[PDB]
Amino acid sequence: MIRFILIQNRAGKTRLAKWYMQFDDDEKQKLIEEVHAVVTVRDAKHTNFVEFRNFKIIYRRYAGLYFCICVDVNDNNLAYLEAIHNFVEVLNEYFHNVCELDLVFNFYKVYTVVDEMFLAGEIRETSQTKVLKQLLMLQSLE
Amino acid sequence: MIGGLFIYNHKGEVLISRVYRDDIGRNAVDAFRVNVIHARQQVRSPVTNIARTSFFHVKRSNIWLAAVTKQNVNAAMVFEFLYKMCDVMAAYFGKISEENIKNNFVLIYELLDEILDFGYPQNSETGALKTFITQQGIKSQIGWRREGIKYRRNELFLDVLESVNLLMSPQGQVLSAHVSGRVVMKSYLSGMPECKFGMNDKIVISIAIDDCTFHQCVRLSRSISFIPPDGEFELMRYRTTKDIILPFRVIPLVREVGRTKLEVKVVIKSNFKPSLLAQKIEVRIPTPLNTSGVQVICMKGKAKYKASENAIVWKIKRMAGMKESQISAEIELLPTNDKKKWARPPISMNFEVPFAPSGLKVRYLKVFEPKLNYSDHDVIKWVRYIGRSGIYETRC
Amino acid sequence: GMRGLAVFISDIRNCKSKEAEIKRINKELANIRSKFKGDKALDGYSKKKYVCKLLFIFLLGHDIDFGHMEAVNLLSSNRYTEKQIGYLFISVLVNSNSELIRLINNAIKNDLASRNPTFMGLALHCIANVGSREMAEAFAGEIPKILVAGDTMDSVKQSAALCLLRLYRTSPDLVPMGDWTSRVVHLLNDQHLGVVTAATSLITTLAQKNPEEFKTSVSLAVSRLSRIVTSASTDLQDYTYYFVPAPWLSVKLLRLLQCYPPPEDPAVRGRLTECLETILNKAQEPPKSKKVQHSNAKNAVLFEAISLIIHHDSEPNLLVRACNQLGQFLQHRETNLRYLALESMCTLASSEFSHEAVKTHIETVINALKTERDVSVRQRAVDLLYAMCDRSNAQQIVAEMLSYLETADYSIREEIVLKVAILAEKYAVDYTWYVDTILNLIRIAGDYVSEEVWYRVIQIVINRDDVQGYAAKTVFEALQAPACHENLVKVGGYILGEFGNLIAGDPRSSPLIQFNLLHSKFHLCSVPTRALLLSTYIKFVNLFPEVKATIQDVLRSDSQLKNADVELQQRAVEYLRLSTVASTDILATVLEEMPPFPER
Amino acid sequence: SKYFTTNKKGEIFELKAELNNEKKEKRKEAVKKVIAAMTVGKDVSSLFPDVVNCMQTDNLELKKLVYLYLMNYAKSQPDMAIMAVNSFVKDCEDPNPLIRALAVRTMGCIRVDKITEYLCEPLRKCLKDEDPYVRKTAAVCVAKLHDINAQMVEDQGFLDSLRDLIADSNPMVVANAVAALSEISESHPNSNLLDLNPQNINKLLTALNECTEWGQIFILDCLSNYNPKDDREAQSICERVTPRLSHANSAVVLSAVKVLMKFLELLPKDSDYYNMLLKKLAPPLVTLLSGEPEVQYVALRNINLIVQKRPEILKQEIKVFFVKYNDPIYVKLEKLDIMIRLASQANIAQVLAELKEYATEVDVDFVRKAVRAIGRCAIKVEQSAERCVSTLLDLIQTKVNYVVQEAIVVIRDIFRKYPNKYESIIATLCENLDSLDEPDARAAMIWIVGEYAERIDNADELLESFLEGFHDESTQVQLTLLTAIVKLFLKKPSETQELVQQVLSLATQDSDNPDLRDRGYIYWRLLSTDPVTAKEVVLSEKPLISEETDLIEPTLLDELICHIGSLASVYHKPPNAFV
Repeated sequence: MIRFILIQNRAGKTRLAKWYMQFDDDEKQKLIEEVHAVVTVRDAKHTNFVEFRNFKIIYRRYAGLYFCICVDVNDNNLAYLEAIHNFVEVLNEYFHNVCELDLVFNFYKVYTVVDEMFLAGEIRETSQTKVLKQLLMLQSLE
Repeated sequence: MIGGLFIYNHKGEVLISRVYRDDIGRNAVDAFRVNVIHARQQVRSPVTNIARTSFFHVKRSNIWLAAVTKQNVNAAMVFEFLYKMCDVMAAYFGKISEENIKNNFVLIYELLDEILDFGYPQNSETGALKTFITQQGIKSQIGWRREGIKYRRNELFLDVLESVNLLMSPQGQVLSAHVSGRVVMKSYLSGMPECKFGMNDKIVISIAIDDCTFHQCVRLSRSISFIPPDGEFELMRYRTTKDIILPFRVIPLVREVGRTKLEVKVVIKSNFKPSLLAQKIEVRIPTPLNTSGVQVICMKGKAKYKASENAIVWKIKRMAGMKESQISAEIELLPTNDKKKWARPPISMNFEVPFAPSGLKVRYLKVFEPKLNYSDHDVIKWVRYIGRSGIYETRC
Repeated sequence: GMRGLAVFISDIRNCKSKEAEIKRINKELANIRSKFKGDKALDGYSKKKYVCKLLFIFLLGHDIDFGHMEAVNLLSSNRYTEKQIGYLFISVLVNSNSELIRLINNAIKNDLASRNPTFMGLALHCIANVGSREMAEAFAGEIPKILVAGDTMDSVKQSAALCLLRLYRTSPDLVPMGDWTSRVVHLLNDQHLGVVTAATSLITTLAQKNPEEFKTSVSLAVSRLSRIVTSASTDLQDYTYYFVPAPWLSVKLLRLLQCYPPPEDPAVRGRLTECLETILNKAQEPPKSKKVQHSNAKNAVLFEAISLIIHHDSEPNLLVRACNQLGQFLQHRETNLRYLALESMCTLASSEFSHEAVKTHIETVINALKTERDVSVRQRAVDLLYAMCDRSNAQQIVAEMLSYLETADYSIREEIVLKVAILAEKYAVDYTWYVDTILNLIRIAGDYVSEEVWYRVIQIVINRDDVQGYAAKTVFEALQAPACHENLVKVGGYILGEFGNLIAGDPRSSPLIQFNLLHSKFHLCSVPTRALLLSTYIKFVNLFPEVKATIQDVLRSDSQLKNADVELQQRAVEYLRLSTVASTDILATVLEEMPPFPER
Repeated sequence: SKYFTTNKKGEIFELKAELNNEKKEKRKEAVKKVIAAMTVGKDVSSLFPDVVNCMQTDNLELKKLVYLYLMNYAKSQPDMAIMAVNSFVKDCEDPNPLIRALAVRTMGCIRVDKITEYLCEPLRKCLKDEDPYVRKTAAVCVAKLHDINAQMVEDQGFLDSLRDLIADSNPMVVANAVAALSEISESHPNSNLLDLNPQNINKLLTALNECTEWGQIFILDCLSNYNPKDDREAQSICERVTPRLSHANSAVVLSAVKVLMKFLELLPKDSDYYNMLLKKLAPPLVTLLSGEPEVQYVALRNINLIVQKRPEILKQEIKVFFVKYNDPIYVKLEKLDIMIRLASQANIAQVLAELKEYATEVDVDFVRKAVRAIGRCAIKVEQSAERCVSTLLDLIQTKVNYVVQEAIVVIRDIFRKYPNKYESIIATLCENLDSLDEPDARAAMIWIVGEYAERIDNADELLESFLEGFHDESTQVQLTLLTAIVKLFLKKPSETQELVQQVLSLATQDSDNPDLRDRGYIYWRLLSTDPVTAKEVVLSEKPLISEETDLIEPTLLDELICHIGSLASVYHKPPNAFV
């Protein structure tokens, strides 16, 4: 099951933090800092499957951003990596070639997209097209 | 002459760097972060020689300032340059802290370009650089002890009682590690003694966070100034998460010969000096539930199997430093259950070592009595480090 | 409109100092508190904007001590945006005021009672995200009824399934042994694939503790798997992902099948077997897209199917096919696939049926280890080599490990040395090979080998091995290098001192040459090494009279008689006195045969 | 990965839009934000052209900021910085010569083979300039050009101009010129190291009184390269360098001490200057230790060599080297070594007073070094060994484990140094038998029992106590126990016979140690053949031990004296060791 989801940058400033397991605020900050320290060291040639505490992290780079999902030691890694890419594609199509800043001015939209695609630490929906249709019909409603 | 100038925080990340000689690359930064800040086996020294690289490091509050060189340069001149640059930076933007450094990157680049001219430490006069530098920085703005206590012989015992917690991957990568400890000061003193207690800089003021909670009677200004209450009391409690010297290193190897056989070999290595001796070594190796029988062999200590706990218990009375021992167990498994292979819980071990796993060593401890002439020389001081094991588990 | 949030964020991100940012945050918090403290209540849009601002402030890491009253008041609003923002703010900030829990429970009950799918979906999302004990006690009996309701649409069914998942994970005792098992099991036949995904996740979680309850789902799942793999490229157009039909659903179905033993019905077993080799053959096909993403998506299903085959461990042909497919992945330009294939082959090496197939790939595993960059991949390859090593190919694997050691780095030498020592322990048949391998390992990386290893090699050399000449020759050829270090020096000193007479015929191994080598070693040796070398020296005094004279000048200098360490000085005194006083008869007497120890 | 890369809108697009703003204040703000983003790791390379478009501005703040930006790229990747040489070369008629200095040093930052053609003319035309800072930057740029291994035939004229820079009005200019010349002259080409000694030395010494502190460091370090030929010149140089006691904590003082020690070749019989120089070299080295811990460490490492070479300078200054509590550990250890080196016959009465006080401190390894220092003092002076033994027994009676262990370790060495002189002590040490667990202390106690065995009536019981747990002990302890038991058997035959079998037929065959097995078998054979030879081979008169620890190679010592002020003294290693 998914432990937490993070969208970070090279500067270390968190931009999205979804927590599916209970933690304290200082504990969350410590975990975010350690995740950033682990992710930023590795280069492109290195693997994307990094063990981290009693969990592991699946991460990918998109220009000026890092996407990381923390999963259990016994979950299929490539499935979650492709889920990361699918979430990125959904964001990109929904925000019309989303930039880094668009994850801040529309942070609640990012949260609702994550909740639509991810829930209870698992993958909810996988089809980009009708997820986008759901998001547009949601946006149309006032 | 002077290779490059680096400025780091307590965590070890490069706050701001500037190199002047092309022969120095990321290797110098990596070496300084690994073997200087995170040094464990070496006593701290201002100058460090690493693979033909000389490091001059100065600590101010919680900021490291490093000069990297590859030539034979005047050490005193380099240290004086570092001191003068620290003074100039303090003059421009007050206290030297992480927030202040991060607030004035432009001005720090300005200074490193002006005073440090390609390894040449030029003048660092505050009044001289005002014309030379244009940018300006941004500044940031009794009850617990009685009177008349008497003792025949003044004494005090310090016990640094630490517990190390670790979760290790089978390949040797340290997944999680921290140390939670306390200081017990059993002091039998007469009068109203003022105690100064100075330490090294290893402590900075479901998961662990680095923190340090003091007692009510202490005061801070490095140094701890207090008045010890009569009897036994806990000076402080703390929980560190970085730079933990590890008294033991466990390598498990499991081979599944088919389904009716298992071969588990566990090698324990001691990562401390040969003088120190670790006592009360207990290694708990998990065993599959459907265990028909076990053949367990060791060349050191004693070992046996417990079906009450379903585990191999390996007891070693004492272990020296920089030594390696192995346990080999051949387990015969009866496939009473069909499939659904047995999940292996981590291998655990308990130990006691006479040295703090956090690297803490007490530097100085004085008692000063303004009422009676006796001083720190007249009092008998005992120091005892005891580091036990908490959840010390390595995955197999 | 939504202009205050953008201006506030722009002002926050443009602050030059952290103190200025803190001042701005405090000013905004004070303004919001003053606005809400006023008696005159305003429209819901201002409250929505201020709640969103509070949420943004909390996201920056600051502490918020209020804001929940208007957060609850926003839930009762029929405008969707206000309800969504209020629910998000409640989910992010967990509150412990029992009156607030009562308010949110009442609001969620009202939302669920409503027939609007969006509002009930938001309520389910909030319950799943928060998942506290109070919410579980409130809605544990209510969620399954929503799950099995025939009038509820697909998205709400997915949300309710995942909410029940969360409740079961946080509150095991509040999910009863209900009668909704049949309906949730039969829900896997829904046309909407996302509902199938949610139900599959729920069944995978629930079947961990209740196997006998959800067994009937297994066969059904298999059917869906077939309908996922036999579909054409124009089928499941919504649920396609780079020319792959529903990868995630396939993976989850494979995990669900992994949660259960093989089915007893031969028909469903045959169907799932056909699906398995269908997946394997589809993987064997050339890629339909040159992009890495499609390959990753397909290989996800491939690896999960391989894991399912390993877990079942019933089809030798399937295991052989999986081993061959994994072996095709070692020479893959990508690194993630190589790491996953190495891990899966290490898992396979523990099965009797596929052991031969694992051993078939010994050469490609060695080549992958030799030409890899990442340390983790190398470690996994070495672990696989240790797992697959056996008496049939122990010599080849050990030789390749030593050959790698000749050019290896320090990040893997410890593990390689330890594994080589253990393999030499377990699979030694002839003494000559064992002695040669141990001596070569010493010469290469003695600084990491244990003390017991070179105690044991010397012991086995001493007792009975009739390879003393070869051992001495190997030691002498090792000792003539500048890269030697301490343990090699010790073992070489002992072996030479005991069997230097066997290689005295060779002019290149004259006693003077041996002494020159040992004296060159002395410059960089420790105290016990020096003591062992002095013992070897007196052995040579007894054995080689021709060199004996030049030994005395060695045992009279200030380095020996005036040594700071007591042990070396005492050894030097004893050996000088033995060499000088008496004659060669005493030294011959002190050098006996040392018969081998009894064997039990 | 085209995602999150589009430049139509985003942080990079906003920064680019702000960079093109007409108002200069917003342009400066944008440049500051760009520099901050680069520093924090964000890739802002796509903003490189636009900021280069900011070059042609009359404002100096923006020009300086873009200079720092370009220098920041200069050391990261030179290729990116190459694309700005066209704007760099505009360095002819621009006023405010600090701009010229910044430009020429920016060329100094970039290290490519393509920069030589475009830098030769500006460097040649900026060396001869009225502004002193341009001369400074030209002087350092000549050295940075000479850093690479190439001919650049204009380099001959470059060095000619650099040598001509010695006769300049501003002391800082000549200081930088001589520092650059020193950094260039580490390798000697065909035409260098000319014999222009007299006039250059006269000019350097005339300017030294007006140079900046770092300039004084450079000149005095360059003076260490010179070697004198006449004693009058050496005396004049020494008497002109002596007043160097400036505000510099150690740099000026240490470099001047280096120069004075190098220029020490005279006669004391008729010239009353050698003694006076040795007298006034003391106060500077004494006042060096009143600064900061790191500077104190460097000064202590230099004072170690100074004392080792000529001990008579610091003969009567043992008081200043007393360890303060607040100093760090390295300063404590170096001060301990200095105290040990200076332990003369007259100061011991207070030295053992201090070293006894240091053994009650709460620092474990420092107390260990203090008791080892007590032992070193005992070894150095034979007339004060009794006081050292009394102090060591006093420390022993304190009953602190980490003190007792190394105290008895030192007692072993003292007994070795002066055998049969402290017999009455040994019995007291017998009380501390069960309080030893460290291998060193246990080995020392076992050896102490082995020797002088006839003076202990219960030594058999002491050895039997350790023999029970023979295994699980270090190799040193096992070997020392074997040697002690064999020694005591010959001294005490027919009472400890049972020990011989228990140690040889049980503690040798069972042990897997090869060297220990050889020792056991040799001891068995010697004792079985004839005890007459065993007594004279085992109990031979052990000669004394040399105190070579507090001694260094005279040639190496001379080299370190030739390199007092630099890192060689701090490491105590030749410069050739670390090339």
